[PDB]
Amino acid sequence: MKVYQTNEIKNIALLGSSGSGKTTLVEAMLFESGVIKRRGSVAAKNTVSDYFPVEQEYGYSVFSTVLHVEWNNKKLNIIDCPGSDDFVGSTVTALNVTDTAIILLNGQYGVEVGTQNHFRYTEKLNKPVIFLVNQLDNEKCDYDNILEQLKEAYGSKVVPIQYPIATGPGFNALIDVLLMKKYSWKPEGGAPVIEDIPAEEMDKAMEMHKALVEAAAENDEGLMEKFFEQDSLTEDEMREGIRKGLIARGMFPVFCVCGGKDMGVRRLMEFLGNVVPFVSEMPKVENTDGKEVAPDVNGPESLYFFKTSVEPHIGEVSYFKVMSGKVREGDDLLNADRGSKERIAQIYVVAGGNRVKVEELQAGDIGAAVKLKDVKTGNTLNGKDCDYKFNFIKYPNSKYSRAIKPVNEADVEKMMTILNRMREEDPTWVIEQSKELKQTLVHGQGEFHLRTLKWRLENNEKLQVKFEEPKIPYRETITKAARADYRHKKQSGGAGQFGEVHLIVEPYKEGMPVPDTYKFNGQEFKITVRGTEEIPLEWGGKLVFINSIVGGSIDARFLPAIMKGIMSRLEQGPLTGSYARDVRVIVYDGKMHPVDSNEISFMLAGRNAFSEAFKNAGPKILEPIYDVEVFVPSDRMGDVMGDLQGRRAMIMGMSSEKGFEKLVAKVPLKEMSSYSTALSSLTGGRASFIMKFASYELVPTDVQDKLIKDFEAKQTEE
Ligand SMILES: Nc1nc2c(ncn2[C@@H]2O[C@H](COP(=O)(O)OP(=O)(O)OP(=O)(O)O)[C@@H](O)[C@H]2O)c(=O)[nH]1
Ligand SMILES: [Mg+2]
Repeated sequence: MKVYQTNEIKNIALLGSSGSGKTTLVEAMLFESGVIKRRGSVAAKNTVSDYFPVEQEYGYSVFSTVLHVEWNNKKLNIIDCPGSDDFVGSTVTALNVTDTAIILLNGQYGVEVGTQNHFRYTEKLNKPVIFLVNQLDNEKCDYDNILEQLKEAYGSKVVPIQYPIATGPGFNALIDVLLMKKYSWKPEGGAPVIEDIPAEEMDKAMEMHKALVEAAAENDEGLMEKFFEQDSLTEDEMREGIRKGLIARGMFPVFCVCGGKDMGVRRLMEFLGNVVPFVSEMPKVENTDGKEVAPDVNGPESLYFFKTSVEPHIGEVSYFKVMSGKVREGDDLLNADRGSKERIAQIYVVAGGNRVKVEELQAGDIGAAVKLKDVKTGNTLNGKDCDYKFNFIKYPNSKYSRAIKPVNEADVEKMMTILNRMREEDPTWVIEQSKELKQTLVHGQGEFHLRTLKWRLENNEKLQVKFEEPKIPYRETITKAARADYRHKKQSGGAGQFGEVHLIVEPYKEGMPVPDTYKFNGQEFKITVRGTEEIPLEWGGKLVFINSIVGGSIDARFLPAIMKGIMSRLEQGPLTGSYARDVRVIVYDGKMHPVDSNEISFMLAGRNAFSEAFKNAGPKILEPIYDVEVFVPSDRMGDVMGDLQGRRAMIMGMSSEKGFEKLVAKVPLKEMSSYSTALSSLTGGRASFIMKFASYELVPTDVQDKLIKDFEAKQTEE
């Protein structure tokens, strides 16, 4: 439909805890915009915002939705996040793409922990925040109570903008303070009455109006003659002052609304359209190369694609935000990655579900295209002159993982296909195929996240899968040096296959001086360094073959045979464990036969000698250790330290700040297969953690003995 200038386009992302009456409020905006006819109810599951089958099946939103609402010369790009704790990826994508964040407060519950999580996310992403109160129709609500709760929760920089009078089911009016008005509605709701406030609330109205204008002046001093001295500049420049304060997060406004009764949603529309940071008036995004990318109509034609909703019967719709320039139907756009020079077609502006075709899209706006071929999530499409490969969006580390497998080992290709399709659906569904582990790894954000994926596989497509606990990457090694001796000769086949290998194994460190004397078994030996070569391992670790050939006792021409034997024994551990690392090998004695010396003899000799050397040496198992950064309030510091102590953890350091204390610990992955669920249960979901690999380390005797016993228990079947 009608094209809008970038100066009249705003991007808004709603944020709030579950059970906050937000998605409904979205239907309130859709109904009052006139784009839809009736105002549906989430109970009836007829809401336009909820169309994914799981989204109405669960009774709450699962994916973030994008939609447009039109008003007087202003159109708002409303993005409704799922609002749950385990759908962080949609929220962070919305924050990265949007311009401003909105927080909705439930009057019944007041400030909730999900509100804290969303506030932390937007603080990390540095976006403006406006507070809002929902559910004023519930008796279990007190505007003063939530006001003081938020006063004592965050800084004094915040300030309310409206003063509701009635409460609970009897709510039929409220007072606007920014514009100095009182609003009332019919019991049906929808038509505000701009009748002025009575003199009863005149005193408090003036008090909080003076407080608000003083706060706005402190946000930015406009130097106008009466601005901070006498009174505010009515309301016209108050919007600009509020926006400027929101630029630096110097003030967070507070609003109230009733979703069911539609109390003053028009007031919200007017306020949001009036005051909000502009698309250009915000800290501009950089590119991968670090060159500034200022959104402008006169700029080149580049597009970035983030959302790839694949809801059935509506097509593989792919949204996108216009980074710079414009876009027209029929244009040919280059693809930054796996470039194919995609030729575009009829574009559509979608209000969620139903979409409306549009002719031209300006920079800094969200559009949607269909029937694409080589466009995936995170891929960006650009013109010929504008080489951009935008990768400015970062997602939180996968806090949970599980191994997937269908009920029948006959649809592996279907697993790959649909799992990839879901990957694009939300990049958080990190899919990985560990070739060494022979398992397909799925990384999510929690138990409920994987439950959601399981439902989408089972019901949306009628596909059967199971979840199994992922395998653990174990690496073996040695600690005690030992002497390995072997002699080989086989006349049963062809040549004599003569072989004689004598070698010593030793754990390798970064700077050992490799001493030349080793008194083992009442026998000392002398080692002479002639050729030093280090061969690294692709699975990590290093191997060294400092030779000790006695003045040419064994020809170096056969050394690759010993090396091939060594790695052929090495790639399989003598016990359970994929490989071994940090092993220093010294070979001293050997014999050479003019006709019976051959490479296969040294193959077998090295293999068996190294196997029996590991048998003689002390085998040890190394468990991967992942650093954990728990961000938890002090009320559960004892519980978390006790749980970690029960999780064979090593305390590193406790950080102190505000009310949440950061924790550092070295923790084995073996007991972290379900750590996120336990942490969420203990802290009520009030804490998060970050995982990252550090260094393999040793394990106690009991766990390795159990692992070995299970290894032969499994092997006994074959
Ligand atoms: N009593 C009452 N309840 C409301 C009102 N508005 C919303 N709700 C409640 O809000 C619930 C739906 O929550 P949503 O609006 O979808 O917000 P959410 O918690 O983030 O859920 P999703 O966005 O769908 O994930 C409904 O079951 C209603 O009970 C209202 O005006 N009055
Ligand atoms: Mg909602």
